[PDB]
Amino acid sequence: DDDDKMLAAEAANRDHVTRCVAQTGGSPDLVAHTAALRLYLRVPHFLTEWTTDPDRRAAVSRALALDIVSMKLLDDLMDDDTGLDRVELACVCLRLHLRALHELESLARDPKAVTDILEQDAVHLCGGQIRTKRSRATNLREWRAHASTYGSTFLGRYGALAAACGGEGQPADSVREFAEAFAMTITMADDLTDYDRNGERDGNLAHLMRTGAVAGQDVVDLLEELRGRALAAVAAPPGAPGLVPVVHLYTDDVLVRLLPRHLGEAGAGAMATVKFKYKGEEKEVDISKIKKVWRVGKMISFTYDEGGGKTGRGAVSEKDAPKELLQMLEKQ
Amino acid sequence: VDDDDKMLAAEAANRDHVTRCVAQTGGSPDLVAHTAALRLYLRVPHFLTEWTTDPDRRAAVSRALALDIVSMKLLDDLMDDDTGLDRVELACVCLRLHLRALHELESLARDPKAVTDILEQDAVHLCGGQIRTKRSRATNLREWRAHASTYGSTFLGRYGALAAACGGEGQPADSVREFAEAFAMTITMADDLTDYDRNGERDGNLAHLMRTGAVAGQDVVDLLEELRGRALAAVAAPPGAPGLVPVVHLYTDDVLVRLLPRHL
Repeated sequence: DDDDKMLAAEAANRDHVTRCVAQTGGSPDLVAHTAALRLYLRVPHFLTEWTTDPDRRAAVSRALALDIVSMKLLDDLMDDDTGLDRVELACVCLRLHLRALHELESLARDPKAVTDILEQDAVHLCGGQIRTKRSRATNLREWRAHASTYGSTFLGRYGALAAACGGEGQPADSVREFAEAFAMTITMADDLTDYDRNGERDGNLAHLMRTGAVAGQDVVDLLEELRGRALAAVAAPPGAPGLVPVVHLYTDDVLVRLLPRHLGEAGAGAMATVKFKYKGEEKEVDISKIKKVWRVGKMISFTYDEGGGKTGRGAVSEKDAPKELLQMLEKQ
Repeated sequence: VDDDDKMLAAEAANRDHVTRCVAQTGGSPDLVAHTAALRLYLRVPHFLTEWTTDPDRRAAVSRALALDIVSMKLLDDLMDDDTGLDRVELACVCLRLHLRALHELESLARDPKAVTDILEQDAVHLCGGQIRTKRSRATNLREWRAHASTYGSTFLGRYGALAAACGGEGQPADSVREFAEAFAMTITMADDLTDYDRNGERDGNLAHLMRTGAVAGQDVVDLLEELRGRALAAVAAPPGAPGLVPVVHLYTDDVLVRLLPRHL
């Protein structure tokens, strides 16, 4: 029923943002633009998951949504590619942000916590975005460094804010650790969706992958590093167990749906192989060379291609049977 | 060391505080320069802080205000998009100054919350105002003054209020604000009558309306006289900021003597 809480928070956040944008004078486009920011509107629910009081939780949640959207509008404004009225964007951006400050400050654990947090790393954030758009990334290392400011740092501030405004029992460092790890997962997903949906090439991860400058298996490890970082943060006491399915959901979506659109025939890059002894020999074969395979007890018997018509043959214990060879069993 | 010496040094200090900040966060040399050419916006916080007696607090409140006024001015440039400067730098430096200003103003305020109370209070009037201004352009003195009362008067009045809240001990908060709102309309008109030739501005532009007959010189003269009085009055509520009397006269007379003939 958390899926229901999650959808209801999203709708509350959404409504609170479109009213706000409407009353400030933003056109109906701009209003439809911000209600469309579904993940941005939903993330505040993830960040406030440690918040025991429901009333405080909804108030902090929508205040975060106001600021996150506002920042997204400022980014639209720097790119001049939405078509939207430059003016309405600048004004609606400012108006939402001021409401956010006012709302977050009314719930804070300290009168200076909000501004301290926004200031602490403002330079790393802003000069970071400038360097990101200036010098496009050309390898995983560069890419990850850029994404650590406009992705992780950007969301980590909100993380820190939800802890600052969410009353008692908020493990500050953890909420913030979750936000930074999760934001990078979400940032990769965005990058690999937008190669196509949007038209992005410079410094974009999908391109760097289609180009060779980045190896698939390295993207998989980053994603796995990010998933573990998020899982551990959510595990710190008192814990936000509810976030576990959320972390797996987004991580698995990148792995299973997005990556293949850019690697193709083999995500890993470690073409599976079967090792065995045949006719006194040592042998190893590529799962791609394997024709027929069947099971005899705990043995896996099979046929493969040695070159030309030449039909290869072998049998191994399933205990040494690569997971890939076993998939052809059930699939046969 | 007269009031002029105090003003010039306040201005130089606010400008340097602004450029260090723009530079440390990534601003390019063109952006840093742009930022320093904002003469009056860098000066104006000196006027707003005249009621503050402690000179250390006054210089601190003065530059914290400069950071935000410059910041808003950068967002303004980012919406018009006609300065030929990098939109990414404008948008990033814009946010950085604003965030630093909040942080500096809040650490100076009696009650930190008053900073966001003030900025939220009439955010809708200011922001919806700036949109309508550009949406529906002015055609007679009445409409022009209504628009200007938002991007000019409401815009500076918020800073008057912030300065009273950060200025501390005994400040007639309503009068500081009254002063800023009136003084703001006077300089907005000045700008409008200067920006016509320097920026190629027609629709809703007060100087354009003057040249086409939609607005009469005497009416403009009337408004300026009304604003001078409102400002002079505001600076005389107790305690008082007599220092601003010559300032109010300096900018009002400049509009009457140098700018109007350029149009009538």
